Amino acid sequence: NFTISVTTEILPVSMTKTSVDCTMYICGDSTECSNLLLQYGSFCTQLNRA
Amino acid sequence: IYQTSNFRVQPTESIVRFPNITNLCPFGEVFNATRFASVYAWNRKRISNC
Ligand SMILES: *[C@@H]1O[C@H](CO)[C@@H](O)[C@H](O)[C@H]1NC(C)=O
Ligand SMILES: *[C@@H]1O[C@H](CO)[C@@H](O)[C@H](O)[C@H]1NC(C)=O
Ligand SMILES: *[C@@H]1O[C@H](CO)[C@@H](O)[C@H](O)[C@H]1NC(C)=O
Repeated sequence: NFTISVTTEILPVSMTKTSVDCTMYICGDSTECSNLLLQYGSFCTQLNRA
Repeated sequence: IYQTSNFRVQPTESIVRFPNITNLCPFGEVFNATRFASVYAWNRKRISNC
């Protein structure tokens, strides 16, 4: 004799696709710190692109 | 699709507010004073609400 036992198999597909502004997070929309941040490297593009 | 920049909306005027008092702080006479406290016993002066 046999049987059927349907079972659940759960698989993640998509973690919540987050996006973080490069300079809004780091600088609170100011004038001197924005220039100081751009004085750093191309991290605004790097992090946002990743 | 390309996220170019942020959208930080500029302010439209300025607002300043303060304690609604007109008292002055007794500073000038302290420097003018010939009478003066000691150093091994320096004086304290709780200036407030002015
Ligand atoms: C086999 O198992 C099922 C499960 O309940 C049952 O309904 C059926 O009668 C069984 N077959 C026999 C021949 O006993
Ligand atoms: C606060 O200041 C305003 C403007 O000087 C005045 O009209 C008002 O009466 C003041 N109120 C208090 C509680 O000091
Ligand atoms: C008293 O002190 C104030 C504040 O330091 C100064 O502006 C003023 O010139 C002083 N007065 C005299 C006579 O030195």
